[PDB]
Amino acid sequence: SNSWAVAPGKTANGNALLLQNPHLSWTTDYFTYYEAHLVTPDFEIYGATQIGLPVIRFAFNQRMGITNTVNGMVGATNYRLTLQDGGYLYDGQVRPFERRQASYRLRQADGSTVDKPLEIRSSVHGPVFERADGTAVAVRVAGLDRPGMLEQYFDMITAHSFDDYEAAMARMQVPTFNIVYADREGTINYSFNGVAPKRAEGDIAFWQGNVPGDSSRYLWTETHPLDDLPRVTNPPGGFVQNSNDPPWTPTWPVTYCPANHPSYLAPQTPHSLRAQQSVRLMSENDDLTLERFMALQFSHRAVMADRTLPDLIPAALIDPDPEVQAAARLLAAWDRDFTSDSRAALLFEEWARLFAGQNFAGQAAFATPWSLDKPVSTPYGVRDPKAAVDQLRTAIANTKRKYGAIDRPFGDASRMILNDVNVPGAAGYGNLGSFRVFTWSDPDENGIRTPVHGETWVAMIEFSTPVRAYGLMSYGNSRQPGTTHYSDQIERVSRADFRELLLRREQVEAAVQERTPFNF
Amino acid sequence: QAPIAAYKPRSNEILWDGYGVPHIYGVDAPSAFYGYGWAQARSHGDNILRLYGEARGKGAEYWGPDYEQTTVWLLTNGVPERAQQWYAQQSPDFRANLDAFAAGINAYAQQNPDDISPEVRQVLPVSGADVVAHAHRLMNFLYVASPGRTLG
Ligand SMILES: CC(=O)OCC1=C(C(=O)O)N2C(=O)[C@@H](NC(=O)CCCC(=O)O)[C@H]2SC1
Repeated sequence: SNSWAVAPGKTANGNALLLQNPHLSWTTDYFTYYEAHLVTPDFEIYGATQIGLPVIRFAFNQRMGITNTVNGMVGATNYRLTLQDGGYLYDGQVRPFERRQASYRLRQADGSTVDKPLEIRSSVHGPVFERADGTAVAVRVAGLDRPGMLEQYFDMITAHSFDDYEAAMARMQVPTFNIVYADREGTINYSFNGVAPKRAEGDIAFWQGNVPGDSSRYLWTETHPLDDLPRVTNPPGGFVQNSNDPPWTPTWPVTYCPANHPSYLAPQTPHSLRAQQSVRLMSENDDLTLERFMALQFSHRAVMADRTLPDLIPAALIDPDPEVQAAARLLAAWDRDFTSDSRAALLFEEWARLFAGQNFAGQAAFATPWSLDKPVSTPYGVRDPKAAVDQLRTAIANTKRKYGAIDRPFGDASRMILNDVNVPGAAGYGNLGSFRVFTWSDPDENGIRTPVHGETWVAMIEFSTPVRAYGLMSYGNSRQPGTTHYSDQIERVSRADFRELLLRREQVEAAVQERTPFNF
Repeated sequence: QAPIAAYKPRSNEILWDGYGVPHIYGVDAPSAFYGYGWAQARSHGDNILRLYGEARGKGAEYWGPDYEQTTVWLLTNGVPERAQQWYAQQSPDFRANLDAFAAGINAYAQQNPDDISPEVRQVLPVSGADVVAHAHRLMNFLYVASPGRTLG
């Protein structure tokens, strides 16, 4: 997921700019985004939200707008219990479990329902589960007493001022997510939001693993106030951003650093290449227009190449295998951009899979390790060119095996297919540096692959008066069997031909294709 | 200087555009949530009802074995019951909105039974609590505390 907010001073016209760019599975039902527009005499809200939710999580209007990305807030703890004498050892004593016998119905193949027993055991920590390996684990989830999640979002997005907005967020009712803001007044903000338990010891890594469940030492009971969490407002840099990367580079120059917050809030791992492209695309550009802003969103740079090809290519050329040499020349001639016509792209990915692991996040193969001091230009180079070439030797086999040649056009193997619409693909894996994302699936018997995760709801808004906005939903606004609105946008996505979002009554009336009156 | 004059809707209606994007207009808050509920039912009704169904902790009851794991996960963490609590703890204003949303979903299914997959018809009718439950499941037991990290 990506997110950008631009201060008026960084723009040409002086109105704030906002990017909504959440990344989620294209098939998982509860992850499907829906686009809508609500209007009453007292408020207005345009935007996308997960199906089933009565509020718009990614919203905007004539006054303000927000967006969301994943920050992973560790709002829960998995304690390892020490079973003993029918109970569990705690603070030196064998304490008993809270046992509740419940039940539920299981539908049978013939349609009838069988009744099934279900015992619910609890420790002072919380519900207890048993893993396949036999380990007894108790899970303690924070914020179980925050019934106002939906209303917080509702007040947040209908806020008349940044102050009211912050007042809403302060209720600490939304358990997670990074949230970005921008309004017609000119204020932009970034927020590492969520409900985090107060702890006196242990880094985030410690709390993400099995914490000892035999001592009141690790039994937290309180949570942090909004003021204890990393936040940025109207920074000197003129913008804020987050691409699922740790909150240590929300803007450039930064306004704080890891040492200013407890070590259990966020990780301190190397920022992804896509996240690096994020900071670069914003800080390196000034006097932005909405048009230019959208253009930057389409970036599909193979940053991983820029970091490794200079060291790989030469070494691969001295290898006796003439095919390895040809592969080296193919890669070296590539403009390092994931375009439909790239004959080198596929081969490059296959190499990266081996050089940096299947998720492309591996670091052990770079010559220069990542550093928070050079956040957008590290890691760099190949540590073992010799080994790296063997990996390339293998990639050549893997590429031919998967696509039928080492030089097959990216957009010939990468397609976006919905219903009967089949169009060429572009952009790709975010971890290789592509800002616009399309996590291509494995290829079928014929080397054809499609997006499994990636771009979904994409909008860019300029808070002018009246506001101007464009957007697109990769998988349409409906998934009901037989709808004409499932694959009728994918064609425009393939060309980055965005729809102008309609908020004004006149506009809406001009494009209406169906009126549905109703009474409540 | 000042935001353009807000529109004052003088009647309830959804104006759909060429891409299936609903523009809900309500004379008041509850009306708008009802329209929203109706719109979402029209566009994703099947999956919404299925998800709401699981949120009640009845996935295994309604659709069998392939939903039993989730059922157990949500029951042991008492999500469906906490959902009833959270629903009751809502403010009177917002609870009215939530109720309207569920009513909208119900209304659409009532006027268009043919657009509802047989298998999820048993979920109807839905309630504000169902809306709350699903949200609670999504936020706390999918995003924050996933069954994966607790089980392996
Ligand atoms: C296992 C567990 O607890 O993780 C669950 C989980 C998954 C996952 O891997 O299932 N994620 C995705 O697919 C990513 N979502 C985003 O980047 C969008 C964030 C913003 C939004 O969704 O509005 C993260 S969000 C949480």
